[PDB]
Amino acid sequence: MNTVPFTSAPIEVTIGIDQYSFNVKENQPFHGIKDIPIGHVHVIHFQHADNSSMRYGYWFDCRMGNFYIQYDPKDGLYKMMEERDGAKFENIVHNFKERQMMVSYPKIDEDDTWYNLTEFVQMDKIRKIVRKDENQFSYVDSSMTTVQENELSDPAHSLNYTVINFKSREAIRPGHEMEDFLDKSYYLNTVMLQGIFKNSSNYFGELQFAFLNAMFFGNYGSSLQWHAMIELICSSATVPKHMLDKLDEILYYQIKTLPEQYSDILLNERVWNICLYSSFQKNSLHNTEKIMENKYPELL
Amino acid sequence: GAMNSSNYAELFNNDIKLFVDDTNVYRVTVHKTFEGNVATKAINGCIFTLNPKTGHLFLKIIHTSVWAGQKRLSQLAKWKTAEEVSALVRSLPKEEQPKQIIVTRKAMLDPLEVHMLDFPNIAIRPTELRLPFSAAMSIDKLSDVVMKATEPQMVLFNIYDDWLDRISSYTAFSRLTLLLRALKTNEESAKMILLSDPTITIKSYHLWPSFTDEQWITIESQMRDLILTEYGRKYNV
Ligand SMILES: NCCNC(=O)CC1CCCCC1
Ligand SMILES: NCCNC(=O)CC1CCCCC1
Ligand SMILES: NCCNC(=O)CC1CCCCC1
Repeated sequence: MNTVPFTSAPIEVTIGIDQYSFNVKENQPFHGIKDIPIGHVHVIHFQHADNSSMRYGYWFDCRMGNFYIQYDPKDGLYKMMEERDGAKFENIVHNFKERQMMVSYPKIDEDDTWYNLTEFVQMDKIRKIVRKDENQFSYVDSSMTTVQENELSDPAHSLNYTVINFKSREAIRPGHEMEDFLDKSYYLNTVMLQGIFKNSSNYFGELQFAFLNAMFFGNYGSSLQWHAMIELICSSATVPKHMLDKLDEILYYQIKTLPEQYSDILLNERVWNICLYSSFQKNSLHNTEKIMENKYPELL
Repeated sequence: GAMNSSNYAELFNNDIKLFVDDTNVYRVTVHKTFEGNVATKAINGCIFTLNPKTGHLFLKIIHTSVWAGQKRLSQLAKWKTAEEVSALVRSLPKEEQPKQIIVTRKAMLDPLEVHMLDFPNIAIRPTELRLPFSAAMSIDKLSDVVMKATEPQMVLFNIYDDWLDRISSYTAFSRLTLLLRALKTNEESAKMILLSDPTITIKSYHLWPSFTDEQWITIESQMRDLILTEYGRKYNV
């Protein structure tokens, strides 16, 4: 169990750690989060009480270094940093655990909500979507645009998700126009899975990361990516059976976790109605259609 | 974007453009089986691809053999249309290729877009005009070449005959759409109007009769009357 200490909390802020959120008052004696599950990526995220504009946060894996948060009064945000001095970091964190200045990550999770949301998500793949090679952790916020958004403007601050475009030469083999547009199996299996992602685990990892950035930061380009990656599978007549079964589990937990009041903006009516009721895979997502019908029948 | 009455004169500017109408591509006679069920039998069809500035008509004849053994023919017909339009564009010298293709039905947009991916600079546009190009098969010489075809064939016509020697393309298109709207609303009456006077003939190399300017005004007035009548006979007015 690892720890993300805080130098202080100089400004009032709602801090979230994975699916949990808590309020910290201005200059409250707060020195961080302990008992964090080793073996998962994690996200620590922020919404200032003064300016709800810009949700922002950091993806990290405590196996890769000792990370901490300190507020920067010039840039006006809570920044993640790496402390290279291990002996010292452990000594300071100990002092902090002794004074009970750190809040505790809950340990029970019957749901296994976070494992199930991050099953295929790896830090190394996050760091290729979010390029800042000098840090071991990755910053994301509500405003960052995607590479595909930028083709339709600062490249360093972009989300480099894999571009998916159903009316593109990459998607459509010359001479198979009707075939490839109405059945996207070529594009899913040959172009994306065999060619770009290499395997379905990496595909699902990016799909899960895009969803989590949409949910936690309201990142619109990430929501577009999540839906595009769903639609590409559902619109393929030929999908490995293990992938369909796993997709149903992935989406079920995403829909389960999504706040009910964010469905209007984070769920695309067209994609979901096509995927559940019209697509090749309309009958292959039993668990996802069941929670969608129970929680969100209005959208459908 | 969409083409409508506001940007209507754009049709007659000097940017090459084509209308594509697919409503006569997939045609059938629909009959009873010995068991009393209903069945269809496809008949020859055509793609109507028209340059509205010059009158040039690229009439691609769709022979019934292209449907043999195929399923979901109404959907296939949209993709076949788009395949043949793309093939036509590729066959034209670069300086004759269109800058825009306007489809008369919105279901042709995605099939044409996908088939024209190689031509990113050609715009594919819908229209909000309700153009009467379906009535092209009421023109006798066009119907005859379609029904006599024994194999896929492209035939080139000028749908304005020689009118552009005496009128502008805006006026020629307005005459054509009036004629076709009349043929679509009451084909028998429109054909009576066009041929009542046996002294006025259709040249061998033309589609329509050889009317003087004055006779065209009379004809056009008779077509307007027909359309308005039928619209009364229809709605009771
Ligand atoms: N907001 C989800 C609440 N989940 C808890 O069980 C309490 C929070 C957990 C993080 C530490 C602060 C209290
Ligand atoms: N700026 C160089 C020194 N910076 C720190 O001493 C940060 C500490 C690191 C352990 C966690 C609490 C704060
Ligand atoms: N009204 C049909 C049943 N729908 C609900 O009772 C809402 C709940 C919300 C949490 C998930 C299960 C559904």
